[PDB]
Amino acid sequence: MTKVLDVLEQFLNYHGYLYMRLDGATKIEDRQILTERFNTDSRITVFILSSRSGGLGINLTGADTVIFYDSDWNPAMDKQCQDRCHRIGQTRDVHIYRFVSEHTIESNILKKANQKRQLDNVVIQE
Amino acid sequence: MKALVEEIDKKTYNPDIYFTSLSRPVKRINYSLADLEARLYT
Amino acid sequence: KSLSLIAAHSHITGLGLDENLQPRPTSEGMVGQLQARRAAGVILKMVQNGTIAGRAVLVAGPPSTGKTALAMGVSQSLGKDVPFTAIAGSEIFSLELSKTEALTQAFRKSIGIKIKEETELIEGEVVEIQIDRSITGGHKQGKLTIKTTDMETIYELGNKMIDGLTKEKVLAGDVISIDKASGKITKLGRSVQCPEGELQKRKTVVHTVSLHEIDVINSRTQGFLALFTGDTGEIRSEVRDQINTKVAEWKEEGKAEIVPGVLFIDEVHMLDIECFSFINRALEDEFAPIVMMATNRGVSKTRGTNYKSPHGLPLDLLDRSIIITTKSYNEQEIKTILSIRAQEEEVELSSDALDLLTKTGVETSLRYSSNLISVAQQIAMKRKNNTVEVEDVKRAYLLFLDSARSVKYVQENESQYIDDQGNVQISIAK
Amino acid sequence: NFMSIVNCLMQLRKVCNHPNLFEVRPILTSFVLEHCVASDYKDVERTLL
Amino acid sequence: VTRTAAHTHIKGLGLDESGVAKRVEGGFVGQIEAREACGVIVDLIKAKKMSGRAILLAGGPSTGKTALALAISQELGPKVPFCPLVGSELYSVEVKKTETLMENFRRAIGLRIKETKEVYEGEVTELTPEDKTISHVIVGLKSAKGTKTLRLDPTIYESIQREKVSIGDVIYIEANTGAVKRVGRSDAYATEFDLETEEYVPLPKGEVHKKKEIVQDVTLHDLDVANARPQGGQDVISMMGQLLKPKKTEITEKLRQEVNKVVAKYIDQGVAELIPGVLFIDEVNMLDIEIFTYLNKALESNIAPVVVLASNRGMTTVRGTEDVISPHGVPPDLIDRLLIVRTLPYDKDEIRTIIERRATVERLQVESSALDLLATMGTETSLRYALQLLAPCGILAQTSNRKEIVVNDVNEAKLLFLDAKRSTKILETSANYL
Ligand SMILES: Nc1ncnc2c1ncn2[C@@H]1O[C@H](COP(=O)(O)OP(=O)(O)O)[C@@H](O)[C@H]1O
Ligand SMILES: Nc1ncnc2c1ncn2[C@@H]1O[C@H](COP(=O)(O)OP(=O)(O)O)[C@@H](O)[C@H]1O
Ligand SMILES: [Mg+2]
Ligand SMILES: [Mg+2]
Ligand SMILES: [Mg+2]
Ligand SMILES: [Mg+2]
Repeated sequence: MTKVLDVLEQFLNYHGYLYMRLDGATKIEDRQILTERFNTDSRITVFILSSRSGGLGINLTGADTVIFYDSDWNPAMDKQCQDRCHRIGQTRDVHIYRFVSEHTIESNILKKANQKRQLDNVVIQE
Repeated sequence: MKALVEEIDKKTYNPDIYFTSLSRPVKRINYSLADLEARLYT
Repeated sequence: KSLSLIAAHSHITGLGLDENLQPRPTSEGMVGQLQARRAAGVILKMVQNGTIAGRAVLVAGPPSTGKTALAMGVSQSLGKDVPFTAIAGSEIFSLELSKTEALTQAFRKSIGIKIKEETELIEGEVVEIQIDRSITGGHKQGKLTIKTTDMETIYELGNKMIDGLTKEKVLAGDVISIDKASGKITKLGRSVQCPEGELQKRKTVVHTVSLHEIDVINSRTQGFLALFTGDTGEIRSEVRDQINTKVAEWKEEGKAEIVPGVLFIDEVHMLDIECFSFINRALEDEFAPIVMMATNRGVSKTRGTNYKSPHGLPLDLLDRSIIITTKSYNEQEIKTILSIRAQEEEVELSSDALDLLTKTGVETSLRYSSNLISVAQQIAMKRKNNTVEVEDVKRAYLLFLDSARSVKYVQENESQYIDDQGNVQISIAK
Repeated sequence: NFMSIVNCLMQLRKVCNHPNLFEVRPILTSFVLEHCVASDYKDVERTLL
Repeated sequence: VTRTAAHTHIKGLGLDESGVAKRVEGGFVGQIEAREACGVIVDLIKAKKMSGRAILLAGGPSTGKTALALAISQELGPKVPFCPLVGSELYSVEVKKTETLMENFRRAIGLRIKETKEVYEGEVTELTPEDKTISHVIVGLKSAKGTKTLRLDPTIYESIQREKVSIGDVIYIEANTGAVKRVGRSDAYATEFDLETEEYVPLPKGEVHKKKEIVQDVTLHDLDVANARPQGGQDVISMMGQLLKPKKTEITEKLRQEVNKVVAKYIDQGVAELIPGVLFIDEVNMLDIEIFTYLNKALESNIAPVVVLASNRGMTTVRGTEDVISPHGVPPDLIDRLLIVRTLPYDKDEIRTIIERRATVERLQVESSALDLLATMGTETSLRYALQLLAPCGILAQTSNRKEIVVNDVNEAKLLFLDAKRSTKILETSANYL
């Protein structure tokens, strides 16, 4: 959801990093420029994106790390997100993390997907 | 108790004037000709 | 109203009496105590008469026998509109106030005064209120329409009246009561209420104010705050000497009357000798409440002196007081009292359990069994049965020890408990 | 339904990540009690004065 | 990580639904009768019917009186107010002991209310004085989703002037209490100056006026202090008013009765619910007779919550009394209204289980032999000493890199640290007063 993006910008702005956001609220002219700006060597540590908008077809080789706050579907759709990072132009190993809470719905999702070998999920009840 | 905050419109409200207001009822109307002509000619 | 859960005296209400002052065997939560109820009733009618003031009476008796319940039934039988003051003996001792002034403050609190005032008030629904800004013709022009069921008229406001209507926001259609002499507005609800009748009516307003409340206001800029905050801090005696004369003139003019309230002091045996010496002088004055004092102890040492006076009070105070003695309860009264507490606490007791509870009440104490009657209801509640059973009373008897049993246990276990000399053994062996 | 399940889980997913649930934390202002018992005795003070 | 001081291994009484106490539950061994009679008291407090009831528990040192009195507070839950108190605290220099004793009874009964508060927020557009008397001010607060103007009181205007607010600065105003807060200058003015010390905050999202309700609970005494004395406010007259009489004062019975009446009128609307509580007094043997005799009259009151007392003594003289000797340092007249819960000392096996569970909660591994030594210790010296030596043995095990306690370590701890019986023996034979 896009309501996490502004809070994340107020956070990254609180800790004072260099970031660029790409989502459905941007234009087409500021997209490729914010892309090439991240791919080329620069001081930007974190690059914020969205699942549907910029997490699908882009080329970015710059980042060595992928972070997932929340994942609804990950047979495929979420696999594309970290595959946006790992590309042909990456000589460094990709460390992909995941954020899972404790004793929550997200904690039950991967626990039910580990026993069933992660095919597809239907109903979460526990 | 007394409200320390009061909502006010710029155009409608004025500190000068304060106004409050709430078989078949009919407002009394005088049918006299000399009364109406007397009112309009004063 | 007045949310209260359960009190020890919550059952007894207003003692009990007949027109012959002869007490009934069971009247209004009061069992037992025949003579004591008659004497306390004589004192009650003495207070209601009000011809005599500044008299002391003593209530003596064994612990847990017919003592505090007496004064409670006298206070409840006296009813509202008459002052009643109950203070513990340890409460008059204060770090901020002296013992003498704190002792006089109760004597001033126990006597009230009723003041009446007549006012002309106009109340009713306001349908339409018009208010106009200042013009050269007049300072302010406004007309408010006060509608009532019987009569509806329009008044033209008085300037500062308009400042009172504009001062607090008033919306048309609410029921208010405007005070002409006071100059303030009182809103009784919205139109929640209905107009009763004619707009303007002459009524009298009676105010019951104690001598203390009159005394504190004059000694301070704002004394009514000093009433609630307890910062009063030793009002001058000159002010009180003026209050007494002003009250006398108010009585001669007929603008006020005095009510001879009652002052009850629990735990008088712990009062200091200085307070005992002041009470003797405080009783002989003109305005003093009727004083009732109750002491459980007797033939003990008065606080502040080495010698032991009888009953724990000085004989000079005993001369001014009349003594009432209470007697220990018989076996047949204890079961009726425990039955009254059973009806008060919503506890159902079988006759077989009432016999054991009565026997334990005679063997140990009444206060104990009356504590157990409350505890057994939960043990019965776990069994889900609505009525208490003998087995539950026995379980409640073994779970919670008595005092006499606990002493006999301590005497054998004394080696385990700490001693006056400070010796204790926490090691099991050797 | 199948819609009530998703719309019911979107509130938990609107919590775990961040308290996005309407995110109202009370400012903890003091209590509003208007009685001021002394004001009830103010009139008695006026009459006695 | 987790701090543990003589506690936290007790999660409650651990009673079943029938009231029977298990041998081992929630860090409790033995003491079945005391846990049962304590749970009966728990249900009595949950019943709310009884009032002014007093139950004291008398037992030797280390017998677990206080540790059992914490379990009932854990069993009642955080919603029920609990007031731990020590008998030595009732002596106060500022106020008399009697007032400090009566106050706690009012602190022990919690009352939860519910009330709605109005909130206004937005960027200020215009500020004008309407100017004897301080005139009002019209405020132009601009919400993101709308624009509304509101007239303000002169006092809240004074608070506004003291906050140095200016046109185009986001502010926060509370309706009921009249509190004023400024979040900062609006984000749109951030480009006015290149270097400035004032931070920029975004425009508040949503409407100017906002509402909500709070379940906030306030103890009855905390409500009484409000009526008794003034409290902080942003106006100067408030600060001077609270600074006029900072010292606490004794409350008259009249104000208390009136506050009780408005509490009743609050419970008539269904807005609030009155719930009782538990007052716990440690070392009641330290109380003067003047507090006991006042406890005689105070417990007879209907508003007095259930109180629990704890004292360890034999037959002793009551403090402040010359010739009076009564059990547990309590007067005989006060003991009548009290119900007694007796405590028993533990055997060797129960000491061993205590040291075991305390070692598990302390997160430390103990071998069987050193555990038996700790049991023999616990029998020959005291129960508290065996629980006391646990940590130093673990420290010596850290110095020896061992992950478990050994007999040599607990013996070395016996050599380095001494209990009371050895120190008294050194005290009997010494040169100058060791
Ligand atoms: N005449 C009576 N009728 C009913 N209950 C009584 C009577 N006398 C004493 N009690 C009981 O005794 C308890 C308190 O005893 P109390 O009169 O305070 O003894 P004391 O005043 O000597 O301390 C009350 O709970 C009350 O129920
Ligand atoms: N039944 C029990 N189970 C576990 N630990 C206990 C038990 N009884 C007492 N203790 C322990 O003994 C220690 C001291 O007991 P304490 O209650 O302070 O004794 P006292 O009541 O004499 O002051 C407490 O830290 C507590 O953990
Ligand atoms: Mg492609
Ligand atoms: Mg008594
Ligand atoms: Mg004399
Ligand atoms: Mg203790």
